[PDB]
Amino acid sequence: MDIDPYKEFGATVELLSFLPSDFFPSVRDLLDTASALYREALESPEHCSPHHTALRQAIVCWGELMTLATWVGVNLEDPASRDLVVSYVNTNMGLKFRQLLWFHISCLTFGRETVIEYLVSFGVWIRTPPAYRPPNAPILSTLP
Amino acid sequence: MDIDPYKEFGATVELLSFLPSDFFPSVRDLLDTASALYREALESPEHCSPHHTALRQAIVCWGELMTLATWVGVNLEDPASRDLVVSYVNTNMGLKFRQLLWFHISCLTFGRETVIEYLVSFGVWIRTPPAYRPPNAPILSTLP
Amino acid sequence: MDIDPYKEFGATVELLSFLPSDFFPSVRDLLDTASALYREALESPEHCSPHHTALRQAIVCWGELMTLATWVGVNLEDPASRDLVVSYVNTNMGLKFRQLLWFHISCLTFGRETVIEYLVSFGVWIRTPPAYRPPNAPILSTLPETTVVR
Amino acid sequence: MDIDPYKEFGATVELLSFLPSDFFPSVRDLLDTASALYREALESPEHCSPHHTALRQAIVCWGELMTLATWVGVNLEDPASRDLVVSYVNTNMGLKFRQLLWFHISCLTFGRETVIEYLVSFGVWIRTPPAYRPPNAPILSTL
Repeated sequence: MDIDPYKEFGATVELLSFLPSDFFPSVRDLLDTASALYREALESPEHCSPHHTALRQAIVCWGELMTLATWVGVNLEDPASRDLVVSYVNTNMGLKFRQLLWFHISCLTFGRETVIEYLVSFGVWIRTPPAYRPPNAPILSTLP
Repeated sequence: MDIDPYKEFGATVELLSFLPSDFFPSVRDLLDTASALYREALESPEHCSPHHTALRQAIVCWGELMTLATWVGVNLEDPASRDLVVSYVNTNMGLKFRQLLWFHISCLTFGRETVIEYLVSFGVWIRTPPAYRPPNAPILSTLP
Repeated sequence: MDIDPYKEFGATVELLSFLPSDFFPSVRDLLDTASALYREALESPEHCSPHHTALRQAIVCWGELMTLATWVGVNLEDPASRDLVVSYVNTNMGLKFRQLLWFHISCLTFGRETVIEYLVSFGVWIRTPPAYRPPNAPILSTLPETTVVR
Repeated sequence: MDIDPYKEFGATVELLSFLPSDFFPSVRDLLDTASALYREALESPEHCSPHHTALRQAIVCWGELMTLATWVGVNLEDPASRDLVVSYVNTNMGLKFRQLLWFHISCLTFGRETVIEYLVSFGVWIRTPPAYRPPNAPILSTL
C-alpha cells in the first residue's frame, strides 16, 4: 500500500539508509535497552506515544519472524542451509528492525528533531574526508 | 517484554478469543478493505490515530514475513514441505494478522466501544448452545 | 560566452581553485546527501532557490555525462582504454561536479556568506606553506567539534 | 532522484514531447541567439531569473560535454568511429540540450505562458491529420 513507517515521524528509509548498516546496534542490545528503559510503558495500557505503539508492534513482528525461523530450522536437517537462511534474515530484516528500534528508542530518549539532525550530520560526516571534518564521530548523549 | 498489542487500546488476546479462528476474513479481503477506506490516511505523513500507526506497522511486518517465506520457497525445491511451511505460516501468523487487521479496521469504521461491545455480545452468542442460539448473530453495521 | 557559474552566487572559479580534490566527497556521496536532505524540494514544482535550480540542472547534465561515458566504455573493447577514459572523466569533470554540488549544498546548509568566508580562510590556509600554517585545516560543520548531540 | 528540469517552470518532458526532435534549432543557432540577446545578463553577477541560472548551467555543462567528446574522438584511433560517437552524442545529448536551450530562451524572450500555450498549440497542429493541417505551423512572435 506504499507505506513508509517513518514518514509519520518525519523521516524516510532514504534518510535512514543515509547511515551505514554497520552503525546500528544489534537487535539484542536494542531490545535490552527497551526492556531497561521503557518496559513499564510498553507493557502499559496507554497510548503513551506513537513511538511506543510502533515499538510494540515492531517487537511483536520480530517475535513472529524469529518464531518462524526457529521453527523451520528445527524442522530442517542441514546447518549449512540454516546458516544461509539466518544470514539472509539478518542482512535483510535484521537491519530494518535495528533501524526501526534505534529510531524509536533514540526518539523517546533524546528527541525526534535531535535524531533527525543526528542522522543528517552523521551522514555528512562519514561522507566527508577525515582531514576536513571533526575527528571524533558524532554521538547522542543525555549527559551535559 | 510481554507486550499485548490490544491492551494499549482496551482489548486483549483473550477477549478476541471469544471469536473463533474461522471468523476472521482473509488477509486479502482485509487489505482490500483498508486500501479502499483508509489508504489516503495510511499513506499520510500524519499520526491520524494509534489505529493507523499500528495498521501501518502490521502491514509492513506482513510484507516482510511474506518476503521471507517467498524467498524461502523459491530457494526451495520440494512442494510438500513448502505447502507445510506455508500452512504453518498461514495458520499462526496469518491468524494473528487477521485478528489485528479486523480489530483496527473495525475500530476505525465502527468505533472501539462498539467493537468491544460486539466482542462481548458475540461471546455470549457463541457460548450459547446451538439449541437456544438465535440465528441472527450479532454483526457490526452502520445500518439497521 | 565566458560564463562563471558561481559569479551569480558571489564566488568564482578562482576562489574554489584552491580547495584540493582531496576536499570534496565522491559524486555518489554528494548525490546521496542531496537526495536525503533536499529531495522533496529538488523534485518540487517550485523555484525554491537558485541553488535548487542549479543543483537540478547539474544533476541532469551529470546523468547525461554518465550515460555518454557508459555507452562509450561499453562500445569499447579494451579495459585499459576504458579505465583510461574513466580516469580522465573523473579527474576533469567529476572534480568540477563535486565542486558545484559541494558549493550549493553547503550554501543551502550553512549560508552563502559563511561558505564564502570559509573559502577565503581555506585559501589563506592552503596558500600558506606547511611549515608555517597550522596542521588542522579549517572546518565547516553543523556540529560542535566535540561531535556530541544532546 | 526523478528531477524534471521543466517542472519548476510549468512544463514537463511529456509536454515538450509534443514537439518533434527535428523541430529544435541547432545548438549553434541557439547559442548565437542567447549571446546576441542576453550575453550581458548571463555574464552578470545577479540572479536575474531562474531561466538565466538554468541557461548558464546548461551552456557550461554543454561546453564540458563538448570537451569530453572532443578529447574522446582525438584519442580515438578510427575516424570512422569518431563519426559514430559524434552522431550518438548529437542524437541524444545535443537534442536534449537544444530542447533545454529553446525552452529557456523562448521563455526569457516571449513569456513562459506564451511558450506553454505554444507547446499545446503545436501539439494540436502536429496531431491534426495533414489533409486538415494548416501549412502555417505555429510560430512564436512578438510583433
